[PDB]
Amino acid sequence: PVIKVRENEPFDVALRRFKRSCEKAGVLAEVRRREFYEKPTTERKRAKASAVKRHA
Amino acid sequence: RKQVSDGVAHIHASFNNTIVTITDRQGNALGWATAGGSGFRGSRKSTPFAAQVAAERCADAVKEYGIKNLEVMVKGPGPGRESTIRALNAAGFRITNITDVTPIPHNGCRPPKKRRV
Amino acid sequence: KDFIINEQIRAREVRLIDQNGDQLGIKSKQEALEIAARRNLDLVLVAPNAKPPVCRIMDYGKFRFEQQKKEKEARK
Amino acid sequence: VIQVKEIKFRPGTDEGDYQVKLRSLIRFLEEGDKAKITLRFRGREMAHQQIGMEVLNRVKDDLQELAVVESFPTKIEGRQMIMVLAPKKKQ
Amino acid sequence: PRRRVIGQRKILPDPKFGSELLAKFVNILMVDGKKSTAESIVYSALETLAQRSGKSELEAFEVALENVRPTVEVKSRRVGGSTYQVPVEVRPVRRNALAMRWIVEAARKRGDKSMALRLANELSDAAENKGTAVKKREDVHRMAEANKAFA
RNA sequence: AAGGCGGCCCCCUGGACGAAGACUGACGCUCAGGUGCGAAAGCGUGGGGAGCAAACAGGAUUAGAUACCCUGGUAGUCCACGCCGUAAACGAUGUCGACUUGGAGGUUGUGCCCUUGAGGCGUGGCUUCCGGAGCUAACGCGUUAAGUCGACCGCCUGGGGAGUACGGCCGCAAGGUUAAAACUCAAAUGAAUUGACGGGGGCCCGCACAAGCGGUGGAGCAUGUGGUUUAAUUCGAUGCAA
RNA sequence: CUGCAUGGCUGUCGUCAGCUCGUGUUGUGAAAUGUUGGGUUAAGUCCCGCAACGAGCGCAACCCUUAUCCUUUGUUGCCAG
RNA sequence: CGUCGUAGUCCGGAUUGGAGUCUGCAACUCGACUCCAUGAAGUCGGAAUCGCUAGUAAUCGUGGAUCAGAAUGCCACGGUG
RNA sequence: CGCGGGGUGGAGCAGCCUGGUAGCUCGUCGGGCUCAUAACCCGAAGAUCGUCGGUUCAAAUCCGGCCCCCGCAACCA
Repeated sequence: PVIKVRENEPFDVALRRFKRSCEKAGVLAEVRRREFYEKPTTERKRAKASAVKRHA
Repeated sequence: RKQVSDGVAHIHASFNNTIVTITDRQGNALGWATAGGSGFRGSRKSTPFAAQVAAERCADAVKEYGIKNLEVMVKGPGPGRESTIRALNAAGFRITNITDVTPIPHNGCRPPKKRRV
Repeated sequence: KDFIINEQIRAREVRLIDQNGDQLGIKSKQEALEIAARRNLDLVLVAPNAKPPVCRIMDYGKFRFEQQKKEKEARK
Repeated sequence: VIQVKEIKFRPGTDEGDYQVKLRSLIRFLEEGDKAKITLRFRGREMAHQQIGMEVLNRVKDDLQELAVVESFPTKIEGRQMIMVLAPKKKQ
Repeated sequence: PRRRVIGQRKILPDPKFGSELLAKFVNILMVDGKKSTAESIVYSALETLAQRSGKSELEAFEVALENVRPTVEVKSRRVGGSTYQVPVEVRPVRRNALAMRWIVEAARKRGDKSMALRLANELSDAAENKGTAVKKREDVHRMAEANKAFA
């Protein structure tokens, strides 16, 4: 998520863009995911569970 | 003592703390301030407000060179990712570019165990 | 052990000793802070109750690390 | 200086459990603290004739090497009795 | 307020100036339902502040209130065993209430001879943005800017 | 096949599936004993060693804290060649074959259609979620059966004792495999039900928290209780609910 | 004396939203459904949905009081002309 | 309206001395109240903790039951709010 | 006459060469958490810093005596 402010665009709008670029890019989610070791069995467990919830 | 007018704000925002460093394009350190060393400890150290005064204190130990434009390099997930950037812009700074540079391994090193608190 | 440094110091004037032991005399806290800054060192209040309070110019982090190192090593 | 740290020896703390934390209590003393034993009887102002002074006395007697005790107190205050233990004093 | 949201009682305006705002003020200064004696102290303080400080009684009030008004604050919160401090942007109506409330409280915690003189000197101090009440706004911001990361 | 297998490229190699037709001619299914494979940890020799981390040390927490948290950190985790042969090694469901209504998807072949659109109509392999009859103690399973049948194998016979002892075989070791009895109990167990409970989970309420205003905890006195005292300080009320 | 033999009375979760029955249906059975769901209510309140259809206790209503008014009655209450 | 002018005070009233009132056969142990004198602690209370969502909280008086006499408790009443 | 290290609150310490209201632990008494207790948490009590003379602005910490405890020492058949 690289951003370049355009002319006569307020610092705020550019910022809001930037934060949404990272929301889009999944940075913090990604960093959260890797802060700590997850066992393979555990991430397979996570994967099934979300497949399941993704039925409405 | 010297002149730059064109810089880059590298902000390291970890969960426990947020270090702000101002630099030229070359990557040479012009000035720095941290939250933990601006009168904030533990529970207060890890706040956006502490990161803000860090950005403020840093803009005072750099305007000796009279920077006038800069880019921002946001690293890490903590507070002061964003609030630090704000303080810079209000301190009298034109923001050219914003970039997240938080490192992402392509799954390399095994991280520490989960904390069972 | 712990000393207050730099802006934590409240004394209006202090007697200043530099990193090499040179007695710089009585200086305003402001001037003492300037001298420390130009040398990229810290202004450390080593004698809070002296008259006037005594400050030494030194690298506080390096000093503190060595002190803790010393204590730890001598006990293990 | 010499700090006060503490250990406890409850009833049902025998050899097993006990001298493991006589090891813990060495540790306290051996930091150079004055290690205060607190008994905590299932009991009263005279709980025991057993609970306390087996334990306490054998804690002294085992630790006697490194530590000695200030007093063998045997005056309980409440439902609990402090035996006070210190570094063994250099004369 | 688990389920039932509500409106708010829309108190009568100040009898003398016809200001709802000053009605929020006399009430906040009021104690033991002594309305009669509460507005007496607010006016004499406004009269003391008005007479000998450039007049414009309502405006004088605002100059002082403008200064203790807080733009942001923190709301305590307990997540994963942790008491995090989340800085919240606070709404205009309450902004006045905190502003008024800290001015009143700083006035009673004062050395002067009566509440009216105290109130007057608190407003004056606030008008020049100094004293306890302004300082209450600043701690709120120092505390807020610190936890800027978690907004 | 199971264990398990994930950056990209090449080389060597196993299996599966489809289309068409030719060939062999029941050459098939199952399998005690036997043989081979078989996560992780562990073992032996020699390499390798960033990160992680049993052990261990130090800092904290705590009544204690040989833990949970923090700062370090050895074996190990990695490679080669050997060993070990065990897991909730699980679908807790042996293998093979035949038969029995349906709906929505995923994946992967293949025949047809102005290919005239990212399609239209068929036909195989695997797979996910529902569900019909039937089955089932119920939960649930339901053409990938736990339905309807047949062929062959393995295994069970109340709980504890015990996957223990003894013997045999196996292993450098740790240990594995086969596998009892005395003794003791009238239970142990499965699924589901109504409550109660939760610092297991979800949803939701109450001045429960949050937002506020005023208090109690300090002081003096009133008052009740405990305790202590007394000849007696009469009996009762004692967590929220004295 | 025993509230650890009792009647009567009372606290309490808590004015919390619960507790049940007949017939029907499901399960070999204990039992289930109804009263598993989606909304919304102070509420098992109500509405849709529903192998259940209905019903009873509790919720609510009927009771006291308070807020506006009308008729009746004016003494010891009242005093507009 | 006047006074006190931030003080251990013209704040606070505990405690004690002296002298009295009334109830009641009887106020030593132990009643309530009055007059004079006395003028403690207390300058807003650590850890912790309670009540209250509106005519409520807070604050101000008023009455009753029990009762010869003995309310800061209890039950009830309205004022400001 | 003979060495060591210490004397601070009920017990044990820190504050030391770096001389300006003595703070930190266990106990003590309360409060909080719990249905309750243990445990834990918020707190208050608690002192000539051994005792004196020196010495100083003010010395806990500054020196030396009196004195006490321990240390090993000395009685180690």
